[PDB]
Amino acid sequence: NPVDHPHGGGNHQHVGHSTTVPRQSAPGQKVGLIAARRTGLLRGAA
Amino acid sequence: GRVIRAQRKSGGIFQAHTRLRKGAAQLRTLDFAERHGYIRGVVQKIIHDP
Amino acid sequence: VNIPKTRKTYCPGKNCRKHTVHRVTQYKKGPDSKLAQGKRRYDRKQSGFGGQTKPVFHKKAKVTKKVVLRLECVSCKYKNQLVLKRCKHFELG
RNA sequence: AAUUUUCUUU
RNA sequence: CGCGGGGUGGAGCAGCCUGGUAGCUCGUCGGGCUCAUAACCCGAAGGUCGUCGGUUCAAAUCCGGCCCCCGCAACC
RNA sequence: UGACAUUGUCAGGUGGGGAGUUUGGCUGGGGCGGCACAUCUGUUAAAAGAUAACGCAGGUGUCCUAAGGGGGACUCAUCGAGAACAGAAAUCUCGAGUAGAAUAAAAGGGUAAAAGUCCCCUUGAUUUUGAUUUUCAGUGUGAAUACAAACCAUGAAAGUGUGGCCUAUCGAUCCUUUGUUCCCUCGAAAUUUGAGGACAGAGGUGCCAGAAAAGUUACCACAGGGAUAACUGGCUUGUGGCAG
RNA sequence: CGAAACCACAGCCUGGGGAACGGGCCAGGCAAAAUCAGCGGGGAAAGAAGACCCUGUUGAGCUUGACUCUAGUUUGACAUU
RNA sequence: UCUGCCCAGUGCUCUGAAUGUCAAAGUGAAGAAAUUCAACCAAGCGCGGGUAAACGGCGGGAGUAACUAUGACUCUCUUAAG
RNA sequence: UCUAGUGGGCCAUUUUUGGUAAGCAGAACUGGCGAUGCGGGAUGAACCGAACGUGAGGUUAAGGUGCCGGAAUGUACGCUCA
RNA sequence: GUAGAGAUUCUGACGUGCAAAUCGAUCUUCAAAUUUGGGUAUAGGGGCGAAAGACUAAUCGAACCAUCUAGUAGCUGGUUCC
RNA sequence: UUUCAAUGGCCCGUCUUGAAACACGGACCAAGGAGUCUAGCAUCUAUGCGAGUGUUUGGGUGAUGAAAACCCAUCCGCGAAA
Ligand SMILES: [Zn+2]
Repeated sequence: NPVDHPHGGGNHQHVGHSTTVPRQSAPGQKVGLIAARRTGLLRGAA
Repeated sequence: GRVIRAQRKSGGIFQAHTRLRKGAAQLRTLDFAERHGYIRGVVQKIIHDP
Repeated sequence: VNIPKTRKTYCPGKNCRKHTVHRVTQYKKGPDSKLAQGKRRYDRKQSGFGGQTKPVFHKKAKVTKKVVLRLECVSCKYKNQLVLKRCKHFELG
């Protein structure tokens, strides 16, 4: 539920906002992918 | 709102279960023997740490 | 509206109580000095905790503004203020 | 570099 | 409101700072040639450089004002 | 490691992680729509005055250094007949021509040696005081009228002019800003900065007598309302059906 | 042996009018003690200051680029130096 | 067994090369002082990236193939995308 | 001079506006109910008559005189069989 | 499939009950992510949550107790003799 | 006083245009039960003094018996000037 988690709530199970949160996020909103340089499937890199 | 589980993991319920653990796995204190020569020890037990 | 740069009108100055020639310029608001008593009172009120303490206007009806003419006596060195009706275009000469 | 096409017969 | 930037052929872009002559691409138009079809060819034009004022031997350009758009900042 | 870092103070950025609070009114229920929320014209308006509806037809938040003021000259829109023209009455004419034109913008009223067109000169679209009209509570705001004290403009002059021929075209307190004076005060006495006062304007509140203000609740709560909807009846018959 | 809910007063119908479906009002049908067991038409039966809708310049949970802030966090200056 | 296209938007991250900003403090220009300009601190952004086993988005019109019916192929239209 | 309550109105005649119409909504005049009892319209806030201290007697208004019900099963002239 | 642990359906009984959640039949699971006693820890914008806004002493979309507090109410009810 | 007979008589309070209402409260009775006090203001009235008015901030008779009555001085409030 929205009271429990930032991802809670909605008529469908969806985050609603981006799951990539800034590095300097306050506790309680620093959920998901913290300071994600990149996201998704990668096919070949160093 | 309400305090989330990540914030609630500060301790208490979320502490490590260390009753059955046999001890910390630190190597040894760096002493004169290890700094200038060597010291010989004999391994006597090999145990499973939960 | 078009306004001439010079008009001969009544001078209310002490040394010129007759119709003299006045140079016409548009009045403009001053630079809003920080030493005014109201400004000092507002700064004191805003200092500290409590947030905004006075209303901040947000609705902007009446797009135009009244035009103020600043008549200047050529020799009497007397400044007079006149008010025109609201207009969208103003020009001198 | 670049060059595709030639209807069914007499 | 304060500051800064841009407006240029039918369209999209340089030239401005390095005042002396306004250019490029897309596009349109003109073909005879690849024997004959495609395809092709080179050139030609098309701009009050948004408006007004000032300057100099001379202003799209340099300066100022105005129209439109944009960005930042502030807003008893 | 090291005079960095840490810590303390201050400052800029960020910060629904969290806190507090808002998220108009009218409405043939409320919501959507709209503004009937400040205003003007004709009608509803029933020949004094007043008079409503989310009644009808429409307007307004502008515009004009002239489209203000004065003086002078002329008469407009159309119609008939003419000239070369070559459809064109282009232009130039003579007659008829009560306004059927124009008068900035909606409508109504008014206007012909003008209130219309043209020409000349000007800035009465100036300073100040009181009285009065409309909306009115005879409060405010807006608008307007007739005077008075000065300075003027225009005419030969009588006169006219205190913006637009009349009826709409707009704004309190506080604050800021400008102008004004041989202006007053900064209170122990002085000078200069600075600041505060009195008078006259401007910066705006269009929810227009003027709060600084985004949503959801299909988890919901309270005080109430049949002033108010769904239901509940009752009334009505615009549709369908039926009968002459 | 032994209650409770409920209770303005009470209780047979039709039509009329009426706050637009009356037990009482008006006009009629009518009308005879005291009781038992069922019954579910009516008493617009009982419970509960409607949970739907609207109003309130009444709230709360939640959300956000609403307004105003804030823990935290980032950077700088000064001191420690 | 597959997980297609897309970084324009909002989030994330990055070098700040934008140097394009700019609060305190410090420097200097005036004044007799109270009092303005330059410079500075990072930003985040403007760029780059990532690319969906991360937020999210992904139609229709036409010539048609012996016609014109068609609806495969094709090409432009919003583009981030058939 | 001081102050209360009021600032939801409604009905009828006439003049109307919007609506198919409404026991609908919105205006004008007057009379009323609200706050108005009484007689009549069988019953009723508005309709008719009439505005009310406690009583006696008389007379009326509107409305009635077959019975309920107080009062002529009165008079005169006609019409009507449902 | 028994004990144990639960509660699908009968929308059965009861529904001023035996009971502020029970009874009967039926049903799920039953050697593990099993059930459970005692001790202990986490406390209200907090805890805990295999996530229902669920549980936190019959009280949960923010427990209980006392106080501020006789909180405010443009709202409802009442407001005493001639 | 009871009862009978004729005629009349709807259940009170409340919100309301409108209540007997199928609108709300009311099973019955006893006791309790709601415009008070204070700091001001305004009008009116009464009393005392009057260009003055106000003894009780305070002091004395005081000790008896004295929260009372009585007496007493300087300021001060309002008014006499805007
Ligand atoms: Zn002068």
